[PDB]
Amino acid sequence: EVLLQQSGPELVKPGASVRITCKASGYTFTDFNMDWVKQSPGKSLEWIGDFNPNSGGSIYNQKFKDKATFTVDKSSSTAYMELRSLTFEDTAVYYCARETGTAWFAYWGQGTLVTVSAAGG
Amino acid sequence: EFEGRWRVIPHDVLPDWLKDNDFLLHGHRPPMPSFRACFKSIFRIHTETGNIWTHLLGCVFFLCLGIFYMFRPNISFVAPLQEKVVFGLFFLGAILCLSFSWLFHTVYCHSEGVSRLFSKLDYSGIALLIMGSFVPWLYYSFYCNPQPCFIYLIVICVLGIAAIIVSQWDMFATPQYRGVRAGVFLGLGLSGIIPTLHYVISEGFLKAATIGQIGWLMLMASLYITGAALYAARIPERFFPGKCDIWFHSHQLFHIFVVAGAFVHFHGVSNLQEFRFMIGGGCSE
Amino acid sequence: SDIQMTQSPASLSASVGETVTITCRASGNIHNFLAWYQQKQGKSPQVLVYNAKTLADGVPSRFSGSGSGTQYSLKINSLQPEDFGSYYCQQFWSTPYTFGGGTKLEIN
Ligand SMILES: CCCCCCCC/C=C/CCCCCCCC(=O)OC[C@@H](O)CO
Ligand SMILES: CCCCCCCC/C=C\CCCCCCCC(=O)OC[C@@H](O)CO
Ligand SMILES: CCCCCCCC/C=C\CCCCCCCC(=O)OC[C@@H](O)CO
Ligand SMILES: CCCCCCCC/C=C\CCCCCCCC(=O)OC[C@@H](O)CO
Ligand SMILES: CCCCCCCC/C=C\CCCCCCCC(=O)OC[C@@H](O)CO
Ligand SMILES: CCCCCCCC/C=C\CCCCCCCC(=O)O
Ligand SMILES: [Zn+2]
Repeated sequence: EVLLQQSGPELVKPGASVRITCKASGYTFTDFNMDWVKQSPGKSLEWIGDFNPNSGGSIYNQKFKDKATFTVDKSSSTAYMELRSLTFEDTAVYYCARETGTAWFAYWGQGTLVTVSAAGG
Repeated sequence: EFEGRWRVIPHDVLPDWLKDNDFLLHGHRPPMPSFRACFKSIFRIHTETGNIWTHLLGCVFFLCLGIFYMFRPNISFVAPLQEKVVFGLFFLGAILCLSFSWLFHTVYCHSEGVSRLFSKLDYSGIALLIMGSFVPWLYYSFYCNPQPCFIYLIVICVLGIAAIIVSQWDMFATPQYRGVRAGVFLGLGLSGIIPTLHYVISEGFLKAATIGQIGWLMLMASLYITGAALYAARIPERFFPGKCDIWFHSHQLFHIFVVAGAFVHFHGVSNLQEFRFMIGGGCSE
Repeated sequence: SDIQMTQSPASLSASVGETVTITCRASGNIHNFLAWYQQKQGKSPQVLVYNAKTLADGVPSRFSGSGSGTQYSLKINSLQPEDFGSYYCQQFWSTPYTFGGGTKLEIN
């Protein structure tokens, strides 16, 4: 069965960076585009962008062009999304969602909660 | 463009209504319910690109050949009105077959309903090309005997309409019925053996061979058998699964045999007309 | 931020056995490249209907997608207790892909 497994939650300071892991299994990794989705607390879903592991190409939603960076490690079948210069608005659950030819999402990661907090300084 | 973006998919992730040849492993268009996307996909590389262009170019080729045939000088025929109606019936069969064909292969991935509609038209298109090819052929071969000419015109229509009826049945389109389809359209073409034996029994062994019909009909029967064999057995992708996804798979080679088979048939009946014009339009023999 | 997806109602509560209808309106034609997702509390979303009307593998026949152009619909026939959650439409016709604001469905 196909499974998208993301890394655990992050509690980071403002201005920090995070890298969300998306291990993909049960299929040929390079066959489908992987998409990134954000969900702010109590909010709807926002498409961050898509990534093509075969070509290596990415398409970002202009809203997140200067915030998100998609990378890959084809040999390990994993998708990555790095979030830059973190802010309180970036507190959200981030999902990897897999396409199947077109950008409807049959497979989704469990989500990574990223919390931007200045509690410890 | 940013609209209707898609990537090819492996065979396993296709829905059931699209899984027709499990030897084409990758390169499939995903289900896409947009006529805009399907028609744009004619300019993309996938399992259906060659199927589409063999019959898209072949369709404009018979359309150009048919227009030029109609505007040929009436002075180069014995009976230009009836000769153009019999050739035109052949062209109508060829153009409709190739049009229904490339349209079906283009809109195939749209939806289950659209693919059902155009597969029924695709199948029917082969019966129209076969029935329509008999019309100028029976015309010139039984030029002097009108009763066997008309009996054979009836037979091929009754059989052709029966193939169009059976090619409407939902089970007929399933991958298990592939050899049934190959046998149904093969029987239709190879039913020309009946007026052939009638023609050689009547006209003579020397008379049928000298006027090139025997050799030309053996070539046609070869293209029929060879074309139905590749189609039914899925050669060569049965032997090299995954290597023939885009080029030279069975259906693609079959599409080439249809346009070639329609061209050697045209060249054959077009010589029969040149011969009839050389001898004039009566009976002395 | 080109195609806006407008989901309606924003929320609703119906009893088990009843039928509900969630509508989606696109700001531009999306050529049936629409999908619906159900999302349970604390869980990741799951596809219900894709390509406007195609019912996904494993999803009950109670869910049905319908519509065309810019007006799409999700109908849940005979509501079950497990149907509580957030429902989202999504367009994959033009980048950037967009989602509806969601519909919170409570089951009484
Ligand atoms: C048969 C003779 C030659 C035919 C030429 C081929 C036609 C060329 C282009 C065809 C595609 C035109 C767009 C056809 C429709 C676009 C996709 C769609 O279904 O959208 C309609 C929406 O309202 C539903 O959501
Ligand atoms: C994909 C292939 C498309 C290329 C075009 C098709 C090939 C050409 C077909 C037939 C040419 C035969 C020419 C000879 C047959 C026509 C005779 C004539 O006098 O026609 C008058 C014309 O002016 C009518 O317009
Ligand atoms: C003058 C002699 C006749 C020449 C003209 C013939 C033109 C071609 C006619 C018919 C082609 C075969 C039609 C066969 C019927 C069309 C397909 C169909 O029945 O689809 C129903 C859908 O709802 C399924 O999804
Ligand atoms: C597209 C349709 C074309 C026309 C229909 C073709 C159907 C195939 C018909 C017949 C099979 C091939 C020809 C078979 C020819 C039978 C006569 C024969 O055996 O002659 C031998 C000579 O050496 C005696 O002088
Ligand atoms: C004179 C011979 C020329 C070639 C004629 C070829 C067409 C007829 C051949 C066989 C008909 C078989 C009838 C029975 C069809 C069985 C279908 C099946 O099990 O298919 C298995 C798949 O691997 C292929 O679909
Ligand atoms: C003018 C005659 C043309 C003859 C050349 C082709 C010979 C093959 C004929 C009949 C067998 C057809 C079997 C395939 C059926 C459906 C294929 C398709 O969907 O394209
Ligand atoms: Zn075909």
